[PDB]
Amino acid sequence: EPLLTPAEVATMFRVDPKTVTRWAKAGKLTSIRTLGGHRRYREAEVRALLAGIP
Amino acid sequence: EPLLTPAEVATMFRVDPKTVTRWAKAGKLTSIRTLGGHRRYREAEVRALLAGIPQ
Amino acid sequence: DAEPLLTPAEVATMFRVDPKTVTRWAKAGKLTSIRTLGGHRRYREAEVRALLAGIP
Amino acid sequence: EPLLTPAEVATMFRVDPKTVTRWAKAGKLTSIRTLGGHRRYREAEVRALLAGIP
Amino acid sequence: EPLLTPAEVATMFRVDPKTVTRWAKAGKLTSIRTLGGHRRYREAEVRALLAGIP
Amino acid sequence: EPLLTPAEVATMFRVDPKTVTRWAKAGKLTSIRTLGGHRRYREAEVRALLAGIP
Amino acid sequence: PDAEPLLTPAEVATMFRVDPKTVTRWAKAGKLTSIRTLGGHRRYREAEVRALLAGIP
Amino acid sequence: EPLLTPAEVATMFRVDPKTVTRWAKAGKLTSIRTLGGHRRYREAEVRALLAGIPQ
Amino acid sequence: EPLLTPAEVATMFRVDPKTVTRWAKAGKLTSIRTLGGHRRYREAEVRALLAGIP
Amino acid sequence: AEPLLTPAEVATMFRVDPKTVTRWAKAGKLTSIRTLGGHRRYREAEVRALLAGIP
Amino acid sequence: EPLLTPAEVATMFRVDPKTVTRWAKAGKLTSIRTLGGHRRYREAEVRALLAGIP
DNA sequence: TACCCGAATTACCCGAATTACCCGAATTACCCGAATTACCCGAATTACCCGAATTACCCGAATTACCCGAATTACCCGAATTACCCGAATTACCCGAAT
DNA sequence: ATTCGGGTAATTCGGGTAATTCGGGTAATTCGGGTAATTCGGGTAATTCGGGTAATTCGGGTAATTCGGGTAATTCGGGTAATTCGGGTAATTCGGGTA
Repeated sequence: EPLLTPAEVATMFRVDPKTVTRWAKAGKLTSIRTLGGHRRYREAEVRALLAGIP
Repeated sequence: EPLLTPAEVATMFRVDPKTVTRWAKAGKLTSIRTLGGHRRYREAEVRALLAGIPQ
Repeated sequence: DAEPLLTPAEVATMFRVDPKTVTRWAKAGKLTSIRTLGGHRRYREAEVRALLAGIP
Repeated sequence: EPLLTPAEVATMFRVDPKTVTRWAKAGKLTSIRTLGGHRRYREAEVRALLAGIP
Repeated sequence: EPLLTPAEVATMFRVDPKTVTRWAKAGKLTSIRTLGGHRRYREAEVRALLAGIP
Repeated sequence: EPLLTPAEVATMFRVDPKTVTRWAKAGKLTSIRTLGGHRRYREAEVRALLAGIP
Repeated sequence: PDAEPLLTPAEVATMFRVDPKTVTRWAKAGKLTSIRTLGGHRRYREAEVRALLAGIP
Repeated sequence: EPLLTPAEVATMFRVDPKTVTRWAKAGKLTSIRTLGGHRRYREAEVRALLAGIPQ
Repeated sequence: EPLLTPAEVATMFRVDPKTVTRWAKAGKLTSIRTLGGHRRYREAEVRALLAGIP
Repeated sequence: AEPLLTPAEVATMFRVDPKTVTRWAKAGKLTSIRTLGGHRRYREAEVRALLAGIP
Repeated sequence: EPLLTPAEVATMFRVDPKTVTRWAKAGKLTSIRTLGGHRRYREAEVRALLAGIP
């Protein structure tokens, strides 16, 4: 799978990482976790979101 | 693509954000919703409009 | 990279002139205009403040 | 056993190989040194941590 | 003594057979010669080196 | 005169019974044929060549 | 003396690194000379044997 | 009548004398006991059986 | 009385001249002494034993 | 007229070489009777006796 | 004198008549021929000889 | 220039939801020289695909080997007896004629 | 029938070495029976031999990945402010005309 860092995600949405987080822990964004406990998101679904395909 | 928040698109027209909405609500300005509903506009599309190129 | 604009009434007030007389100055092109998506104009601030000092 | 290079382990998590290494040095991952020094990882173990199965 | 082909050793270390042969020339590993020149390596020691025993 | 069947001889070199039959037919190994034709090789001959003593 | 030195299948077998049963078939194939003991066992001319190991039909 | 000792037969057939004795006892061979009891054998007979001539 | 020498009796049974003597002293054979010491043996008696009739 | 035996005859009785029977007589184990020529002759009774072992 | 025929001389000496006739002819035995030629030998000369007194 | 009139577009008030920016702790991204590993490339040594042939191997049955203490038999030996060895002289045995 | 008489071949003198033999003693052999390995019949499964093509590994080189370690940038966390959402009513602007 191809992952995005929160920084990258936040950018495509013109939003703040702390939001993508609240977005993810609010269950709107499937998240993976780094062994260090940092999040990572599935590009495919991020894109699918921007293009507005629920 | 580089986006602008309504607060920004508004300041580029000396116009209230709430009007920037109407524009997008009538399809005069492509919009991109964040997961929360808040809109967000394509910097490209705005610059081209300040120049006056119908889209 | 952003042009500061003025609302017509904002420009009018700056000349003790009426808004509908700014439109004239616009449709006669002594003043640069930028249209909103609705149709209403807005004017380049650096431009008017220049006319005040009298600098064509 | 099938193995992974620190290049690959990092690519899967979207992380720097200089960090996958810090992971092993902290014990969060099984390392297997080559005769030269380079590390190497167990594919199973890694793909287990993506799904988050500690 | 049981033996492995350089390819085999490579697969085990997730490393190029070329590299296994570099290891050989550098004494990091015992080689054994076929009457055609091909190196064969003692399973005993490679298996121990994975483990981490010089 | 103790000997080794090609099977055995090749299991010591990590090689195919074909390649042994090459070495003999090429002249790097003393061969001894049976009434049937199957080759068979001087026992020591081999182990010697295992250390590097032609 | 007037006596052919003989070998037992086991012994011949050892020399060729081969199973008795195989030598015992080299016999019934006329590739070798068989001498039957009064009981049935084959014995082989040590002379004939040693020869073939050098490649001399 | 040129005779052979049991060992002599044995040495000819590549066999242990106990077997040559076992033969004369199984009747497959003419035995000639000495005054003491030890078996002796007729050379001709032995020579034949080597060739392959039953008798 | 046709007579046999010990060397004669011996070659007949495939035995040693000495043994034939031991046979004589054991009374298994009628010996007849020369005027010197040597013994002779009655052929009738000897031929009869090789057959199998005491 | 004693019944007489020639050396060849005595010899043949003992399975011996005549040349030896002479040594018997030349030594005294036997009675010799010389012919005019020189040859010896032997007393049959005497010989016939020594066969049974009668000194 | 008392006389013996050549046979009677022969038989006594265990010898063939011709020998007697040769003993006589030689001059070792006194003979006296009949009218017809056949010889006769002195019985008392003969016996003196079997004993052996020249 | 104003100020005149429909039609339109734009600027506020709001309550509820969303998202920005604040502290510090913790994880992570590239920094660098130095070493290790991946590929790029021809002559050569290996690894399997193939059918005919040889060898290895599985089976109950019979034959062959080697266990033992007792008995008989083969040599090691020194001294006497006996076998053949040489020429020359003695004996037997082969033919007619007579006794 | 024997002898005379007369010419061989076989025997027996004479004397001297090899060869047997006698007499007694010790290691090798055969004797009388029992138990485990080897061969004995034929048949199936596995190895090898003859030759042919592709993948590997032998020879040496430059670029990339990784290593050891050390600051900045980011991302963990919560916790108010400020934007934005969605709906509603007046203010401004748009398009022209006359004093």
